[PDB]
Amino acid sequence: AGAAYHEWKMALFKPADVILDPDTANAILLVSEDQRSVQRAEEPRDLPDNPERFEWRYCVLGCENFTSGRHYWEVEVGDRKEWHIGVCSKNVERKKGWVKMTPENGYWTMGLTDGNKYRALTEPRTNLKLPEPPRKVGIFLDYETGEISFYNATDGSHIYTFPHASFSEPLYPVFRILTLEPTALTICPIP
Repeated sequence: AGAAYHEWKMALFKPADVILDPDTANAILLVSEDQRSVQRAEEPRDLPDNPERFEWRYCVLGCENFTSGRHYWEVEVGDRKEWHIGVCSKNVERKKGWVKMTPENGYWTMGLTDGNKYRALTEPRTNLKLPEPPRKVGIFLDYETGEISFYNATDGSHIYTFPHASFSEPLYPVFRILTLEPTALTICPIP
C-alpha cells in the first residue's frame, strides 16, 4: 500500500533531522518556536543584517548541510497551494536578484503553484502529473552518485529525480514559500 517506501527509506538512507536556520530566513518568513515549521508573515520584520540571509528570495535553509552519504527527510506540505522544496548549495547567491532557481545555479527544488500545478525546477521546468496530490513529501539524496529525488511520503509513489549531478559544494535543505495562507510547511520528525 504505502509501506515498502517506509522500509526502504529507513533501510537505505540515513534520516536527516533538519531544523530551520533563522539566520538564513528572509524577513517575511516566520520560523516556528520549534524550528520545524515555516509560515509567511504579512509584511517583513526588521532583522540583523547578516551574510547568511536570503534577502531576495523568500527562502530558509537547514542549520546542517551534507557533503557525502545518503540522507532523506520528509515535509508535511499538507493542503498548501504553493511551496517549493529540496536542496541547494552553500555557495548560491543569497543577495543578488533574478538568479533563477535551477540546478544550473545550485537549486534542486520542486514544488506547487496556483493550487494544482506541480513542476520540477530544472531548465526548462518540467511539469508533473501526479495521480494523487501529496500532503507529505520525502526528499532523498545520494551525494556520491549525485542524485536527488522526491517521493509522495504517504503512498510511497515516486515523483521526480534530477539528472545526475557532480556535487562540488555542500548541500542544505531549502524551503520557500510566497502565499500567505493557513497551512504551514513542516519538517516531519526523524522517527
